[PDB]
Amino acid sequence: NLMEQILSSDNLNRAYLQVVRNKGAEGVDGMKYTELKEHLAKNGETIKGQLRTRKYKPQPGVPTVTDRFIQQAIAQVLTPIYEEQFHDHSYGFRPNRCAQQAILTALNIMNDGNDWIVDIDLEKFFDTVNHDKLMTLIGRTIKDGDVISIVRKYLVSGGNLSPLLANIMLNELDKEMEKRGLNFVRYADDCIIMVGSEMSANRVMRNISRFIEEKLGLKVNMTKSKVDRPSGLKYLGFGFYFDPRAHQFKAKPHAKSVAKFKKRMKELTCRSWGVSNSYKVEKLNQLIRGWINYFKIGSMKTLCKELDSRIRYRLRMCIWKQWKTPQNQEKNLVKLGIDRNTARRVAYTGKRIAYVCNKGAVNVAISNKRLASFGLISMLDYYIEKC
RNA sequence: GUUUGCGCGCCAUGGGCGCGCUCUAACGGGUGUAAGUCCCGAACAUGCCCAGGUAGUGGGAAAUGUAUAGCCGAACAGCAAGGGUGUCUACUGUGAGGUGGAAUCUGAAGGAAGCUGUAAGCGAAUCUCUGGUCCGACGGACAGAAAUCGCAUAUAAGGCUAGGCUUCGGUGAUAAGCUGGCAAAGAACAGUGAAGUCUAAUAACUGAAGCAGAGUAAAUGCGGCGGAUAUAUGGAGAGAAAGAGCGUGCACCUUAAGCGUGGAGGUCUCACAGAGGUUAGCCUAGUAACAACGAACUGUGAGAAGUCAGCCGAGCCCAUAGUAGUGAAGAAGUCUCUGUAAUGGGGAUGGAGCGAAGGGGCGAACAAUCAUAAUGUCUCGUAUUGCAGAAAUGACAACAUCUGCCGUAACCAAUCGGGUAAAAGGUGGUCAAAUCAAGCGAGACGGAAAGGAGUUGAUUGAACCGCCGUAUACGGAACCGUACGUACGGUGGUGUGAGAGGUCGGAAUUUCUCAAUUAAGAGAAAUUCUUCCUACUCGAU
Ligand SMILES: [Mg+2]
Ligand SMILES: [Mg+2]
Ligand SMILES: [Mg+2]
Ligand SMILES: [Mg+2]
Ligand SMILES: [Mg+2]
Ligand SMILES: [Mg+2]
Ligand SMILES: [Mg+2]
Ligand SMILES: [Mg+2]
Ligand SMILES: [Mg+2]
Ligand SMILES: [Mg+2]
Ligand SMILES: [Mg+2]
Ligand SMILES: [Mg+2]
Ligand SMILES: [Mg+2]
Ligand SMILES: [N+]
Repeated sequence: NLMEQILSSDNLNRAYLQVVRNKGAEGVDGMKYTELKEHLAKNGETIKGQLRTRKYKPQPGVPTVTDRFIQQAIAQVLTPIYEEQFHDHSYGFRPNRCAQQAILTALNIMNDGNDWIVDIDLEKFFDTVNHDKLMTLIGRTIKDGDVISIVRKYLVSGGNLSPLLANIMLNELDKEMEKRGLNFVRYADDCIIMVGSEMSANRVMRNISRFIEEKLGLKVNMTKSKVDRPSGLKYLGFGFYFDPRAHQFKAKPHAKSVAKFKKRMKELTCRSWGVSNSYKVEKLNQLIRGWINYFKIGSMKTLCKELDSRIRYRLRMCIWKQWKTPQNQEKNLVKLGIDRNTARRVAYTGKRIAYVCNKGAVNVAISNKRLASFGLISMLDYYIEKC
């Protein structure tokens, strides 16, 4: 009787609105989402009748758009009550639960202080999930067989049902962990399992690997699942370092994240690019606001300030490259506020001279007040304003 | 749309080939028939070293200058004919315009074959060895192409820039080159420096190799192989060898800003003749051109400024023009040798031709895009088959599970020797199934319709980045350039920059009309896009 809760007008138009805010790729059908609106406006009774009578035949590298609308409706009807069923320490794919408070909870329980962290990974998770056991757990939760029927025929056949199915299969494991009394966090697929003793770390490793391999039907790789120290194993782009005050085990962005940050930065502000530097300033601003809104809790202030110095040196180097003509280089430099002959010698020197750019009168030619007049915000200020 | 950039002609102050004299190693001597060629000698000044934080004397090792006849002139200065101004001004014309000046800018990398004077540099047949460099196209180095070989090469080789760290911390001089954190190349300065050769002398006083990174790219790097090498490339050895200036000759050969001349096509001005409307009187423009508003259009005649940028483009068309030119020192054409990738070059006949400039058109071709007898399957039966739920009873109290301990160590933290399934230990019986069983299915079996594995039309190809070869020049030998330097022949890449004016064409949309003024339908003025045009204004080469 729950497909009779599915096929209700507010649920359908909310699912439709969510799919058109997704703006997903069309793919094999190649069918555009406003025409998805038109096609559902002409096929609503047909699709709803097929849902009632279970003769729907959905078909997939990119899913079909009407199938995406059906996914969104199924997820919208299935997340409530399940959220009460799901473990409260599982922070994936729900409203009001993200990875940042997952790392915050992890910080709380390493303030409790479990030593060796078991990074449990499950390679090819959708391959290891059995359809029958997942449907069995769904049938144990919801008794009406029509939704079980459509989810089953869909599973034999981004996606908005894969979060719920992953959360179901992981949440049974989370309930078993709470049955053990063990402490652990997981976002979506990656599990950090926290234990204070290396012998107990290997014991919990063996227990969990055997429990995953037989009862759940899933498989855990022996590559990622090493019982290692927190400084050597990362969780969602975050590394953990030791505050040398004994009470905290503090967080930082893992160096691969900052490597990606630096790489995208340097590939965005190449001074051989032909685009105006206001556009590059705005793109830089987009990346920094996203990067703070993700990595707020983990500290890299001693690293991000060196990166700030790199930011302003790179901007001054880019502006010097974009001026590109020695005569107007001299003219713009003397407009900047330096004397004529120093501008002359610097302008004839201006070919190459990366060394004069990183330190010299070139670095004084564009300063912090001038780049604040340009309008780009610093990383440190976006820290001190952020909660 | 980047000062110049077109055709034809003349002229070397350019080069070559013959001739003539004369000069040549500081100054001097030898040597030998013969020295410009081979040998020998002095002084001063500089570099380098004795300073040992210094620096004036005082001395020494290589090297260099004074010091070949002579060359060539800096990214050096001064001059400078010319060229520009969208800057002022005097004159001249009815007018398009012309001319002369003041204020400047330029006077360049391709002919005032610009002038004068410098710094630095150079500076002698040929042979041999060697270092360095450059080249053997372009194309991230494929394809294509006449156009080396093998690897490597972008989340980035390899070259650099500044630090951390492992190990060692008097000999020099010379001097092509290499690098100074990257498009490429050059100058200057700085720091190093290959092959060798020469030298390894004298008494003092007042930092280099290797390992990991962090940076740093408009891409090449490394190793052969062939070749080139007069910025007279760095040197080493043979070599009684040739170099330099000046004059001069040729039926010798060339030059983009010099000199003379030629300008189509298209734009503008003016006076005549025909239309036009203004009220026999006026005007015939303004808008960059196109379109449009418009009376504002057209054949004449008189002029004026004026060209000249490969990009798909053979050839035909217009006009200067079959003219300027060129051609009897000898044209077109024919015949016979010959080269290249292609363009080309001789020779013999032959006895009059041959034959320009810029701008628009049309346009073949080339290129791109677009047109041109199984499986299988839907529907019932038929019993299996995939996972869950309490478990009479049977077997076993042995399996799941959370908690990191030993000592030793002067106090363990292998922080010292064990052990990571080290110990002490909590919690929960653990299961094979009599038994039955929602829901979703998934397969498997028959009966049930059939079916089965070359060519041409059209549209676009705006503009650019180059590269190679012969010829011809310059900055700066190579390299990098000078519009790809330019001409001709070869050859790959990128693909439609802004603003403004149009075309407001086509569609959506604001407003109207139509389909009944009803569709998310169609159309008309115009908003956006799109299509197309425009150097008109900017930007790019
Ligand atoms: Mg070449
Ligand atoms: Mg080359
Ligand atoms: Mg190349
Ligand atoms: Mg490397
Ligand atoms: Mg020499
Ligand atoms: Mg004239
Ligand atoms: Mg073209
Ligand atoms: Mg063309
Ligand atoms: Mg030169
Ligand atoms: Mg070259
Ligand atoms: Mg070149
Ligand atoms: Mg070039
Ligand atoms: Mg160019
Ligand atoms: N030009």
